[PDB]
Amino acid sequence: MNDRESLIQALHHTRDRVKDLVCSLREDQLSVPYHPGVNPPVWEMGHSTFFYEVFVLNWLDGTPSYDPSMDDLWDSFHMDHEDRWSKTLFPSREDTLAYMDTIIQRMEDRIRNQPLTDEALYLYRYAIYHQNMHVESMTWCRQTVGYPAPPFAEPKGLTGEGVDQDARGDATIPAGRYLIGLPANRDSDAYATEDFGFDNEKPAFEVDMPEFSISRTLVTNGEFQKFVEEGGYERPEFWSQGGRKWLEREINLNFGSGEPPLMGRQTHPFHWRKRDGRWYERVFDQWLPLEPGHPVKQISYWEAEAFCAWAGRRLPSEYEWEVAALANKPGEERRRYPWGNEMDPAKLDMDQRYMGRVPVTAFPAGESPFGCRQMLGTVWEWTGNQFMPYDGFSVDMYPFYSTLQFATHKTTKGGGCAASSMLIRGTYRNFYHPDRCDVYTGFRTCALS
Ligand SMILES: [Fe+3]
Ligand code: NA
Repeated sequence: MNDRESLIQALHHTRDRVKDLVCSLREDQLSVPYHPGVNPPVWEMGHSTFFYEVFVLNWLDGTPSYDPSMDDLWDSFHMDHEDRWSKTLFPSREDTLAYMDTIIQRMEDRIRNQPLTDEALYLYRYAIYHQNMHVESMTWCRQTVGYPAPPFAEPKGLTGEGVDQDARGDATIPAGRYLIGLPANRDSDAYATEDFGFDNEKPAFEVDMPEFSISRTLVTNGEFQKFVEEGGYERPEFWSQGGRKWLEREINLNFGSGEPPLMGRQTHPFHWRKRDGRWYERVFDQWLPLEPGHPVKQISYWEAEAFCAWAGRRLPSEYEWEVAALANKPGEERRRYPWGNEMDPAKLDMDQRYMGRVPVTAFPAGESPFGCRQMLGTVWEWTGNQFMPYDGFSVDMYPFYSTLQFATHKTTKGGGCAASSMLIRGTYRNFYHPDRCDVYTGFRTCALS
């Protein structure tokens, strides 16, 4: 993203995604069932538009807000979760949509009629990417509450490709010194272009990495089935202290199913169910069959932890992951994507299309330098580190972005089927709480020592 055209086109694609997400719903559906990981769809439209007004329009020009009264109800730090479900505090779908279209145009007008300063470019890209972050959240809200799939989605998956080849195997990464992260904004003149990144990715550093071997494929449903069948969820030997506790919790196992509440402990991935001997998976409003060569998704950090124990494998660190995905070494050329530094949306399962139902050996054009496949895309891969600041951290213009979720969260890397590709990078770092089954998470195993 440098050209105004790319920005403007990205602005438009984003607005459509939000509009398609809210208007494809009926009035009786606009109020979503309460869940700690979902938000009301109209609020996400308003909140994601407010960001433009705050960190682009007012930031650079001093312009006032569309409606100053809502300046505290759109803010995420102030407006608490539970009181977001109000019907008297917030405007209607009709007005909120108009708000968006206005600010979108106001954004387009500035991008066109005001200098392309590196400052503007940076803020332009930040604000857009933020809305895409809420496009993902809105998409998994449907899965959580059990609503129909988004109109722009092909949840059935990649049909025909189904042909898991022999690419399955491990890749021994040679030991040596490798480069992890992005330059700091103050040290680069491409901070808005070729060195763009959030605070969590900066400042860069070098690491002397020991040799290791990571699976070129993700863990598939079939493999996880054996762990379940061998009694994994009932053999506490494989689970850790948090895992054991997670396992001993009572939950409505029928959430987002349309069926009455059924409270109990988890014995299989939350979204799995056995029907007359056949494993099935809830895909929004439809229970489809569980293809075996597809990757296991919507699992917890604990669930993966136990599998790695039962399988005699281990989880990678985020620095192993980045090495194995980009293979950037100090002094040599640098890549942002495993294939290179140019983004083709066709080399990865992203942008809310196949939504994870892809064979784990597919997308060979996105092969990592060490053979690793489907690194960037499909699901967010669990790592074994805790989200912590890189040594040298500097808060961003929006300082709550990463600071609010340190230590309590685990670093996940890669990209989600529900996440827009325009914001992904090998350096990118996401942060999810280990107890979560609602986000599009996955994992691959690394070899033991
Ligand atoms: Fe936000
Ligand atoms: Na991935």
